[PDB]
Amino acid sequence: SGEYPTVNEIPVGEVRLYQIADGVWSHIATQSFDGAVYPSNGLIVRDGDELLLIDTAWGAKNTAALLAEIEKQIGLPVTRAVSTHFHDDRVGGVDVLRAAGVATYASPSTRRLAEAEGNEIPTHSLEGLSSSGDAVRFGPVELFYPGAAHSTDNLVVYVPSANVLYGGCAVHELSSTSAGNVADADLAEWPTSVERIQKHYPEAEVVIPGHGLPGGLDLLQHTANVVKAHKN
Ligand SMILES: C[C@@H](c1cccc2c(-c3ccc(CS(C)(=O)=O)c(F)c3)c(C(=O)O)[nH]c12)N1C(=O)CN(CCCN)C1=O
Ligand SMILES: [Zn+2]
Ligand SMILES: [Zn+2]
Repeated sequence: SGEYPTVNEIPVGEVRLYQIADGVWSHIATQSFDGAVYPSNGLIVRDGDELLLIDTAWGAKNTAALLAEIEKQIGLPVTRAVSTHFHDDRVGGVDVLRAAGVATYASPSTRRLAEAEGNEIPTHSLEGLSSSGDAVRFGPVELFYPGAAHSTDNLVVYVPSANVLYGGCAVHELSSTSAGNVADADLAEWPTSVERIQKHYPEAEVVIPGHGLPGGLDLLQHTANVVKAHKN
């Protein structure tokens, strides 16, 4: 009924949308992994009379549900999708998208890592993102590669019309107590990568983590803080 929806409020398989700003929504879904249930976020950005999708809903059935929810709540076609790193909460559902007419994109790094992991693989490569600090435009967003953090390939997304920073899994929510799933992380580089985000997007008004509640710019410093203590 208006609050950001939380892990225990979303059955696995259902998707909710949350209006962030004019023409910007997050999508929230839940999934099981190793016997525990987790929420995860993605983004939807209006692109004229079409939509740009950032990240899948963590699985094929969740991603089908996402498309249905978009049709119900927004009613514009999803034409392109970007996955912000190679893990299943970002690419699981790409095959659903591709069969629903969506053109799927990721960096070449993400595509290689996805392929090697046995995850679904976006069709199109995003060049121009291979060095930290790189940025490219993609419809109504800027894509930015901050350096290695939660993964070596993680991208962040900025919506300049709304000053919305989608951090993906490089950014954690304020309630977080550790750095989440660090299996593929670079804990030592992560603070430097977060500092690059802070320097590049100082006017961000909303910051959306890969998992959990949006907030403001404090999510960046909080992330640095939890990562440094996890490394230690
Ligand atoms: C799909 C993804 C994954 C699986 C399960 C959980 C997560 C998490 C995760 C965990 C805890 C918290 C709470 S907290 C910040 O307070 O700790 C959180 F907010 C996110 C995050 C996240 O942190 O992004 N991701 C998760 N995932 C990986 O990330 C690595 N991996 C193994 C495969 C190796 N290639 C895998 O399955
Ligand atoms: Zn991940
Ligand atoms: Zn994640």
